[PDB]
Amino acid sequence: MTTSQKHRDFVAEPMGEKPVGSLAGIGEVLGKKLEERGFDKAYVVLGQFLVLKKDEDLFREWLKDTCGANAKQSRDCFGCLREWCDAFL
Amino acid sequence: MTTSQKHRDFVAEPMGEKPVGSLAGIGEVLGKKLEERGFDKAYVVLGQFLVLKKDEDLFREWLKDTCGANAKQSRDCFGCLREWCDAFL
Repeated sequence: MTTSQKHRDFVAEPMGEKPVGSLAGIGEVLGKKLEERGFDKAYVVLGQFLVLKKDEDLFREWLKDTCGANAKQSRDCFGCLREWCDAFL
Repeated sequence: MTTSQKHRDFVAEPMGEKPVGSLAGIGEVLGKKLEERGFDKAYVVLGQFLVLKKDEDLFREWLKDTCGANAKQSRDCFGCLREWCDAFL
């Protein structure tokens, strides 16, 4: 899963108030759509993952249906948000 | 804010998969209503707080409108969930 250094950097130190586009799998174009949806910060998006009880099918359908992310980009957000939770939750 | 030892214990160690009724301010009766609302775990409720951008007025209206918590019990959840985030987020 050739994730960018952001995936390891994200699960290597707190998220603080970093921008949504900072989450692995979310690019600048996708971060803009979530931002227009009321998610101007990554911690708001991690909240959605927690609300879905880590349901991978509900999360991927939610992200894809919410912005159009591909099956591939959603996998990076699932493991990226989920691994952060494993070290942090 | 005479919060029970649960408030300090909650922000003193990870939350893990502890039951919703474990959050400070949420009693067994209130934990049952959130549970019927799809929040069988505390980490699902913390997610709601993250989705509301810590908006105290939206959070208190949501918890009160969702279960009927009093202005008093919602204050314990706000500072309790918010302080956990300060140490864990």
